[PDB]
Amino acid sequence: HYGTIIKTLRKYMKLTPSYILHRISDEFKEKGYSPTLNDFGKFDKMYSYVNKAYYNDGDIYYSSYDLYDETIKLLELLKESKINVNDIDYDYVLKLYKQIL
Amino acid sequence: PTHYGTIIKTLRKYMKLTQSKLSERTGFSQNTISNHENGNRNIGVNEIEIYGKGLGIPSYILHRISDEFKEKGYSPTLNDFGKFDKMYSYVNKAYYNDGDIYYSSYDLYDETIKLLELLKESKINVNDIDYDYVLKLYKQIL
Amino acid sequence: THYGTIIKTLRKYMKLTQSKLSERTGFSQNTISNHENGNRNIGVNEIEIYGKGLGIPSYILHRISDEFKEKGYSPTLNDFGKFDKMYSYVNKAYYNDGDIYYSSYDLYDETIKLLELLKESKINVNDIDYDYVLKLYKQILST
Amino acid sequence: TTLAIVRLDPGLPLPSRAHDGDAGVDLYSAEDVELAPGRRALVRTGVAVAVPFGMVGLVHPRSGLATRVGLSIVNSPGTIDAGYRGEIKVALINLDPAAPIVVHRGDRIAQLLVQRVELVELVEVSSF
Amino acid sequence: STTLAIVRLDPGLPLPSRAHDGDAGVDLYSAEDVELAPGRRALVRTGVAVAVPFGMVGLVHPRSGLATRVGLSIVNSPGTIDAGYRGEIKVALINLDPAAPIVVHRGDRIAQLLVQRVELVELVEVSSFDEAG
Amino acid sequence: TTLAIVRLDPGLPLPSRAHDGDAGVDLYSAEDVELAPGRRALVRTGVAVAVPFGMVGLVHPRSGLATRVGLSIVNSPGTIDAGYRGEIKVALINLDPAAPIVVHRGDRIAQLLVQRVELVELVEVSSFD
Repeated sequence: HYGTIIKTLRKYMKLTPSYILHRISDEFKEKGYSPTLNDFGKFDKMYSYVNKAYYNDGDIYYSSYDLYDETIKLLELLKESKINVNDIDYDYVLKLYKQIL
Repeated sequence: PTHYGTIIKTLRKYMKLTQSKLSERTGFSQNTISNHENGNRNIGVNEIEIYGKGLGIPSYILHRISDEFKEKGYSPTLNDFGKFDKMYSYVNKAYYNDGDIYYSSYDLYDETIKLLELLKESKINVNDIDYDYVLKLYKQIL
Repeated sequence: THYGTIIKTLRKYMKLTQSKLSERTGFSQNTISNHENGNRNIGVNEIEIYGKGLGIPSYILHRISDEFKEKGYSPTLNDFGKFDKMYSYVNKAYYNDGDIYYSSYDLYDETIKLLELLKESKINVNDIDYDYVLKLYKQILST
Repeated sequence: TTLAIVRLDPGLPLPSRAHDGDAGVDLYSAEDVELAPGRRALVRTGVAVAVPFGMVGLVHPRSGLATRVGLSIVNSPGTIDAGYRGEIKVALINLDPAAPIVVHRGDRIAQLLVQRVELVELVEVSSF
Repeated sequence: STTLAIVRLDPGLPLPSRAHDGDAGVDLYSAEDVELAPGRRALVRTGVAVAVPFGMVGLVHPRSGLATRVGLSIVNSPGTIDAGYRGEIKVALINLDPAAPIVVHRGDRIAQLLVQRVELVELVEVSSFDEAG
Repeated sequence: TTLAIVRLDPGLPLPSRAHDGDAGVDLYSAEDVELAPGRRALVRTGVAVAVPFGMVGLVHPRSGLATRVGLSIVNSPGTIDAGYRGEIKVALINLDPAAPIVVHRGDRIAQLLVQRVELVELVEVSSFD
C-alpha cells in the first residue's frame, strides 16, 4: 500500500513521523488493509493526546514502550466502550493510559 | 518555622561581613537584608541560594542547619560554628584528595558532625589537630 | 630501560633518518644519538613523543620493553615486519566487525597470538589474506 | 546559562551545585522505600526540570552508595529529554546479593547532569 | 545541522527516527528474537551501522520503559561507539529481574542512541599536581 | 585539549589514546582482584587525573569483558569531578550468575572519557509558562 501512504495524508491536510508511516505499511503486508489510515482523524487527535502525556506525566515517560502501539490500544479501548474521539477529554485519556501501563 | 533569618545574621557576623558589604555581594538592599534577618519578610527558596553565595557557605549546609531548628528547637552547629568550619575544611580536603573518601562518602555534613563527636569523646580540640589525623579517623568511619 | 634500542630499530623500519626524526620530535640529533646509544635514559614523556614521531602507538613501545625484562630479548621487535602486517589486520577487524569490536580485550595480545598460530602452522604473514585471519580472530575470541 | 526547576514537593531542599566545578546537583528522595536484594523501585524526586532545547538531562548514580551498599540505577545513564516537563523519577536497584537497602526521605540517591548533545540527522547511504 | 551516515544491514527494520525535534537520541530496533532468562545477558544485533563523526562518540542508553517495567538494562551501560567503528551496532542487554524472563521480538526498540562531542585530550605526565590544588 | 595525570604506580603504563578518535583512554588495574558472582570491588587504577574546569571525567566499562565474562561498573557512568585529585578507582561488579571473574594487574578494566558538561545555575519557578 505504498501509493496509499502519501496521497491520503495530503488529503487529511488538503495539501496539493517516518516510523508511523512504516507502521501503516506493516498493516498492509499483514491485514491486507490499514484500519488506521481510514480513521486517521480519530488517531491524530489521540496521538496528540498520547504525545502530551509522555512529555508531561512521569508515570508515562518512565513506563512506555511504543507510542504508536499505546495509541492503538487506547483507541480500541474507546471503541469497545463506544466513546467518541471528539467528546473525549485529555484528562480522561490519561486515566486510561496509566491503566494499560 | 523558617529560622533562616537568624541563621544568616549569625553566620554574617561569623564571616565579619557588613550588612552593606553583604548587600553588594547579594544585590539585596540593606532593608531587604534587615527584614529577612528580622523575620518580618520570609526568605524565599531562591533567595537562600544567593545568601549562600554571599556568605560563602554551600546552600545545602543552610538547609541542614534549618533542619536542626525544626528538630531540636535550636542549632547546636550554629552555636559552635567555628569548630565546624575548621572540621568541614578537613573533610572537604579529604573528599577531593583521597580515593578512600571520595568513593565512599554519603553526606559531608553528617560525617563532619560525626568527626566532631568523635573528637569530643577523646577530649582533643579541633584546632590542635592535624589534617593527617582526621583523615585516618575519616577512613575509619567508612 | 632498553628503550634506546627500541627507537633505533623502529626508526630504520620507518625509513626515517636521524635528522628527519629530529624535525618531528624536536630533539637535537645529539640527544637522539645519545638515546639511541644509551648514554641518557629516555624519560617517560620522551616515549610518548617518539611514539607520535614514529607513527607507533605509545603502549606498543611499553610492551616491547616488557619483553626485554622477561625473555632477555624482544621477539616482537625482531620480527616487527610480520607484526606490522599482522597489526594492520586486527585493526581493520576491530573497527569493521561487530563480532570483534564487542568481544575483544587487547589488540596487541591478540596480534601476538595470531602470529604464534601462523608460526605453528608454518603460514607466512605476507602470503596470508585478511579473510582467513579474520576467521581465526573469531576463534580466539569465542570460547 | 540557568535552568528552571519546579519543586513539586517543597519538603525537599532545592538541588545545589555545592562546590563549583562539580558535575551536577544531587537529587533527593521524596519516598521511603526499602529495596530487597535484586529488587528495584521507581523513586520520585519531588522536582521537575525544563532541560533547555538541544541539551539533555542525565541521571547518574552516586559512587558512595554504589560502592558501599551496592545501589545503582537500572537505566544507569538516565535520560531526561529536553521536552520532558514531568516529575523526574529514578529507577534504583539493589545489586547487593543479600543486603537490604533502606532509603529515607531526603536521602540523596542520584545526581543530575546537563550536557550539550549533538542533535544529528540520520542519512542512509548505500555503502560507506 | 550535522548528518550521521547510517547503513541499514537489515532492510526489514525501520530506519531509526528522531521523532520530535530536541529528543536526546534515535531509538534502535532489534533484529533478533532473544529471550533473556533472569540474570542472563545477550549481545543483540540492531541491524544498522553508523559512522560517528570525528571528535564525537555514539552512546547506547537503555530505555526507561523497559528498564523500569521488566528490568532490562545494558551491561556496558554507557555503551561507546567509537568514531572509527563501521561495523554492525550491537546492544548487550541483560535481564536484571530476579525471577522473570524477558522476551525480545524482532523490530522492538531496545535502546536509544545518543551522539555527543567528546574532548580528545592529550595526556601529559607530571611529578605532582603543581599549579593545581 | 590538555589533561594532566600523575602515575601513582610507576609499574602500569600511562594511559594512551592508541588510534586517534577513540572515545577515551583505557585504564590499567594496579591490583589483582577476584569478583565472586554478584559481588563487587573498588579496584584502584594507580593514576590520578586533574580534570579541567568546565569538563567531567567519565569512566565507562569496557564492552569486551562485559559481553564475554559479564564485568560492569556499579556506578556505571562513573563521574570524575574537576576538583578531584585522588587516585581514580573503578567500582567493578560481576554480573555473570555463577562464573567468578579474576582481574590481574595491568589488565585494562575501563576507559576514561572527558566531555564538556554545562555548569548550569538552578532557578526555581512556580510553574513553566
